[PDB]
Amino acid sequence: VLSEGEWQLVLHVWAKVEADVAGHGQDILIRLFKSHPETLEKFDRFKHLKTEAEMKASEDLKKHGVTVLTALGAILKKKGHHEAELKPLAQSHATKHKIPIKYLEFISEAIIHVLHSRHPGDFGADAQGAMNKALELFRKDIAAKYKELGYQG
Ligand code: HEM
Repeated sequence: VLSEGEWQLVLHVWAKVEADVAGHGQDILIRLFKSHPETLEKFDRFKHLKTEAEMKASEDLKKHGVTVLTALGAILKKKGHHEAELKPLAQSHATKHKIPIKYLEFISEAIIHVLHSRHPGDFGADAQGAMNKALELFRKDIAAKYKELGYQG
């Protein structure tokens, strides 16, 4: 469990992320797709994108980046009390989208990388540690739901 001090570090940088959700969403999805190409295959709507330039020019990709970050922000602001927000997500990602937990680990790495490049002053080692812990909590909770449903993997 994250301490009150750790949540403060997480939410402080997230407030900055909310200043430009669309730009952040783009950077994160593009990093995910370039670093782990297999993740792009899960998206019928993005499968046609072959270069970073094409990804950067896609308004649909930008719009969906807002979708991911808005859902994640709703979860982070619950400070661990995210049962109602996480349930629907785990259900859809395990049974409909078929996203293995490993991919959630990949997107967490992308999020951390982007926050570091855009918010150095508010994302030192202490904040990086807190953010990693918050993302691991998210993954641990999703993992349990996956196991219940028979998708642990
Ligand atoms: C922090 C991580 C994530 C969050 C908060 C998140 C959130 C969402 C949300 C809110 C939707 C909308 C409704 C729904 O279908 O449940 C969605 C759809 C989807 N997500 Fe994610 N997601 C995450 C990670 C991922 C990852 C890592 C992948 C794939 C590697 C993925 C693949 C999908 C797909 C395939 C859809 C549907 C796309 C479509 O409608 O065409 N998600 N996600």
